[PDB]
Amino acid sequence: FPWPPEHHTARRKRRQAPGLG
Amino acid sequence: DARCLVDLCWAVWGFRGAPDVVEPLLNRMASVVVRRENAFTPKQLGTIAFTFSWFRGAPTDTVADFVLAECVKLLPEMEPFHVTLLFGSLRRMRCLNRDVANLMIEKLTDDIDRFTSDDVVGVLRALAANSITRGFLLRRVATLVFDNLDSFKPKQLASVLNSLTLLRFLTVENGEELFSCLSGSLSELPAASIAEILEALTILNFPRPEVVRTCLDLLAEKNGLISQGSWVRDHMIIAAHAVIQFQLYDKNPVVKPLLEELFRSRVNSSRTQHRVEEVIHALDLEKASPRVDVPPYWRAMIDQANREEQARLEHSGLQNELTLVLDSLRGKFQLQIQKNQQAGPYSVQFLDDETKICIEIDYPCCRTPHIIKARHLKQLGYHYLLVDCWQWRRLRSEAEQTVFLKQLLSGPLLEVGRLEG
Amino acid sequence: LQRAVREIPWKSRQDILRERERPVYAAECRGTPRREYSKNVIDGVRVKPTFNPFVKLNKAKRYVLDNWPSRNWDDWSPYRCYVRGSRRRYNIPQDLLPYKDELGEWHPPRLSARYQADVKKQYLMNNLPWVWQKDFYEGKMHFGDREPLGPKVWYRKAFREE
Amino acid sequence: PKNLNLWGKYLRLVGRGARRGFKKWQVIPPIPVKAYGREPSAASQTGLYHDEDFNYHTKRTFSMRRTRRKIKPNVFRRTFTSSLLNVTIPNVR
Amino acid sequence: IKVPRVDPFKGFRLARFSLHEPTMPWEKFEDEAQALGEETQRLERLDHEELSDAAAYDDMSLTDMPLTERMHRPKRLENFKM
Amino acid sequence: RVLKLAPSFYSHEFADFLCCLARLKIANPSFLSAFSQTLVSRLPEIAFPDACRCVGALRSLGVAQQSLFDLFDERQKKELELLPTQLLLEDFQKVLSLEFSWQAYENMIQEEFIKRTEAMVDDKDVDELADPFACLNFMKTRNLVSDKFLLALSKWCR
Amino acid sequence: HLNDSRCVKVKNGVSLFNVNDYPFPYKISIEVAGADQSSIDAIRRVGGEVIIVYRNRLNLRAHIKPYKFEVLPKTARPNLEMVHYLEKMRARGCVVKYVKPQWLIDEEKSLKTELAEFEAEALIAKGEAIERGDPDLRESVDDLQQRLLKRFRLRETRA
Amino acid sequence: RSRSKRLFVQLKSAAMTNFCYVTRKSPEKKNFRIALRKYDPGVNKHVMFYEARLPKQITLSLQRYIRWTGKQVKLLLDKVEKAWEYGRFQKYFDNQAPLLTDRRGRAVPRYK
RNA sequence: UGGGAGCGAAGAUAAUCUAAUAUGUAGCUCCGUUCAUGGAAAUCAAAAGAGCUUUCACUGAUUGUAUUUAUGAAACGUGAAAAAAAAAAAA
RNA sequence: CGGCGAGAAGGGAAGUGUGUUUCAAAGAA
RNA sequence: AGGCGCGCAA
Repeated sequence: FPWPPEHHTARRKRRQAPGLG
Repeated sequence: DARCLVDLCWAVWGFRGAPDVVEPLLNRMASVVVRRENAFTPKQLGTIAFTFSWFRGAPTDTVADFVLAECVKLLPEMEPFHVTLLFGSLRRMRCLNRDVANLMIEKLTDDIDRFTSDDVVGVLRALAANSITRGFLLRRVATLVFDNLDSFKPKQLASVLNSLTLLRFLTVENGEELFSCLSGSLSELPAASIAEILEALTILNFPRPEVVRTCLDLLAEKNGLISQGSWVRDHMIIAAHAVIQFQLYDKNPVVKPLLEELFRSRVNSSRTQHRVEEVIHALDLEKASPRVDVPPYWRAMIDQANREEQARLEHSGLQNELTLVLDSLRGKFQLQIQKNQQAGPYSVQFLDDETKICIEIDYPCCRTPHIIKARHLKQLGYHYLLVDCWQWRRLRSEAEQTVFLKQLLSGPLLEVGRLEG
Repeated sequence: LQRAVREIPWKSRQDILRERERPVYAAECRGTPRREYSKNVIDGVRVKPTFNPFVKLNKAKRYVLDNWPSRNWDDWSPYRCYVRGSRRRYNIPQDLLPYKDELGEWHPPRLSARYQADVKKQYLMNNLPWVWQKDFYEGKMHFGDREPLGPKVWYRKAFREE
Repeated sequence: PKNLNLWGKYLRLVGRGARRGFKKWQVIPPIPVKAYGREPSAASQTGLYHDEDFNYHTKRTFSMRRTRRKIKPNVFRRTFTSSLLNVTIPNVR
Repeated sequence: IKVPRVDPFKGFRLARFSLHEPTMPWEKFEDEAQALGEETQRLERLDHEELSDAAAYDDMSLTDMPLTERMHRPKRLENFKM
Repeated sequence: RVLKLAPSFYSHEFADFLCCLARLKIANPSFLSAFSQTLVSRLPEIAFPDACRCVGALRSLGVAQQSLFDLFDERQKKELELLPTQLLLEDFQKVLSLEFSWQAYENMIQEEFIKRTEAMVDDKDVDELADPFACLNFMKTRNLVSDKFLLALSKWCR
Repeated sequence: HLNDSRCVKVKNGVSLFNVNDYPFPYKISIEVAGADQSSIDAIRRVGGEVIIVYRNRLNLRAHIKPYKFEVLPKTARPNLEMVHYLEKMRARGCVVKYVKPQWLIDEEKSLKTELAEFEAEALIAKGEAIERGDPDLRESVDDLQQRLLKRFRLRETRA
Repeated sequence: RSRSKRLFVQLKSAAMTNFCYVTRKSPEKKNFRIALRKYDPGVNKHVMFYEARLPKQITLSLQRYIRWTGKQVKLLLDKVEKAWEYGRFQKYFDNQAPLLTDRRGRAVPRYK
């Protein structure tokens, strides 16, 4: 049981990447 | 200005054939395009991409990367014609990627409402070529076609029929509905159109071999004899496969030289290997068929293509999805099914030799309906089953998959004797 | 509504400040209004703090309006403002910012954030956006737009169901 | 709350009744006098004790018996030489 | 005081709080140039035509009208009296 | 792009674009039919003066759809009944100075304002006006003064 | 209106409840904080409308007593629990008014795509690829997506 | 105080639903594994159940002493950590312990 | 001085008894009460907002602490009282 | 027919997902 | 400001 889900973590990272450079 | 180099792009495209005189000019055009960033429109970007797609080398590579970068930015402002044009261009220049392809397809699905007849034909052709089976997009486009049949020329109708049949999207009733309109202009249609209709009817297994024989006659008349040299490899393979499938040997001696020249020609195709298997096996085993030999290098290349297909099957995850449920079925039928085994001179995805039962999945990549393979396996004594891709997709749960496979397996088990009537 | 609740300011500060509106008061009806005051309402959502012409003043609010120079709308200027009940007039925005002391180190602003809030309230009553915010022209990744993870027990239950 | 450098953070904003009803025996360890706000002692004012001075602490046992005890500061008697005062200063505490 | 025993909306779920990636169901399965160029040039030359009046932009041929327009525009124009 | 963006337009933007089309004499029945559907969808969120401007611009451009104009009329009546008195007066003054307008809408706002002024009785009724004497001067300019309003104003003055 | 007529004094919000599933005689449009399914059905059966506008405590205070505010506050966005409640009420059949989050918009887009092709695959398998019928009567893409999303959200309910 | 020597047996479901039944068996059959086919509401039919191996006390006085002096806080910090890792205090759809503490620092509401 | 500071009990309730209550009470020492206490947010709150400090009523004997006895002018908030911020760079 | 913007401390607090909110441990009656 | 109550029938 992984937590937080890896897909959620990757999606958050990708959403942050463009706004934060 | 920024249009002088677009006009010069078209001028160089004029030398599309024999692409040698314009090589230095292309070397300069690549630099000009690179240096004129943020100076063209989306459709001028499309024009540059189209012009440089039909060439190879360093300038084409630089234009490739440049259009690949600019397309992501300029996609929202494009129109379906130019979306399809850039899709085809990138597929030609080999710089395409999964994300960009998905973006293009989603844009087209959103822009369905603006599709013209030419856009419909082009998108269907691309989807059929790449075996891109998106149910919702295909349903919308087919609804457009079947609502505006009168708005499509017979050539466009032939192309749409071919694309949908390759996608496995039409039934016999839909094929009849389209052929009713296509019937009036068969003579007027050119060689390529007739070949496309013949391939579509072969894949559909049209219940009236009369139209198949008529299409064969028109194709033969339009392309002439083999000595004329007008036949194209795809047309020859189509005619031979149709003849072998529909058992027109008694009426197609003229196909014998066509097969001779087909086998004499070298092999470089990537998706006709299945049909080449089918014709090879029919020629070797069906004595009534035209008698032509098969070069050993033909046979070896066909075997290598089979091995590559096996590698692709192993890579695909659908195989494991079917394997799990087949293993689960052992509790009821104890079938010791195995992978990539031999059932006669064919290679089969799933085989259980104890009960002589072979199972395969009907991928869109195959241009054949596998009817010849099924008939030959029946003659050799193997019970052959093929799973329709759409019907397999329909099932959502393992229970539904188990019921579907139970229904598929019920038939042969009676013949093998593992079940009582 | 989605666009309005996300607009980013673009006009110049001077042009914005030239648009000041003096407060105008009108009483509510004797009974109840047939609807809500809809100056900045889209689809039932108030997308902006709106000055209320229909306030019912109590003793405290009336005292503030009558006595405090900061509420004397006939002598109000966006660049020179009184704070709450002050009698001193402060330069805006020069007095809202921290400054360096005789040692060259940072010092808190002459107007604290609490009084800057009163200046902001005066601006809003005068129908002016608060243009002196640090990042006025920048869009914000609003807290409500973040994707939420549901309760961890839901994921545990899904894992156990699998 | 404010005055985070001084003791009473969770008392500062709980109410008047709690502040008046606070029970000293709740505090087991000694609190520094400066942070507590305690009056300096006469001994501290006659010596140089800086942060240290008489304090109190509570004894609590598993039986829940409480007891408060006064505790004296750790002080030494030392001699200093002062140039500003031009004299040795014996026995400063 | 009295309520129906069954509340048919209990168990409502708002969104997909799933363990795995939201993969699309398709993901498991993944001469004529003269006509193309002539069509591209024919479309390009049109965008560059000077308009007589600003309202004649959409005065194009039926074949090049989007199909959905070819089906719905007559009804819209029959209902939008001028 | 305009047809794509229309559903997210504000009411004043609907009015501004229709007025720009009317000014430039850019009439195209296909585009107007497409735009009017979004306009009708967003109708319950259109202010009275903006609706007046939209109707005027459409009439100038040549739109003659009775059903569309009936929907507009119903919306106008409802907005008139919804507006409080002070904002009703403000919208009256706004409507009196529009590029394009509808004379029936002007008459409707005038009649509603007259009815509201004649309904006033006491100081609480007159308190609904920001400047009762400025309103009196406006009604003097327009020949709208009435005995009942004068009596209510005298009670308010007391 | 309810507060001012003293039909009910509002502290947190009004919730409608019906008794014995008795019918309602008047066509009305009413905004409330909550409502039982029986009340919603009775109101809508005669052409009525039940509306839910999201309001924080301050927003409800300003909505009931705007005369106490010199500057009215802007309505705030809901949290996860309130988004769940608002979408559940919309499924029940009420009109809903709140600012929808970006994550919810994106996920609704993705879910709509996925469910649309689940339906498309089912129809193709059955052999109904072509939407036969008059296009003037067929359902729209948005309406179909709404239907599929509602069914997906009602998966584990008794409907 | 019961003086029975019978052994307590917990039969866990083989469907991994965590459902259980409870019974007792004779001490003579300590090493005998009990198995039964009984209804499991998690899957809504009869499945197999198997006996499991089943491999100081924090009293009120100890809790009071810890919370008044905090000399053995780790004992209860461990329980808090276990709850946090399991999924307590997730802010939503939790009437019992939605949050670790209120804004003022109290651990409320009291749910036990 | 049932106001503020320091130290700080037992008789009484718990039907004995412990905690807790009594109570931070009594005694003792020190401030000396609106010209006073205190005080102009590195505050409180929610993703909306309030705006130093102080007094009254409600929220409410609610949420709490004590877990046999009881204690609890809680926090946010609402309606009122009073209203203030800062003459002041030298001359 | 409003344009890249007017010196806002790099520190404190807020769930530990801080993208967001708030304040400046520094001043008078 | 706040408090209590507000049919279970039609």
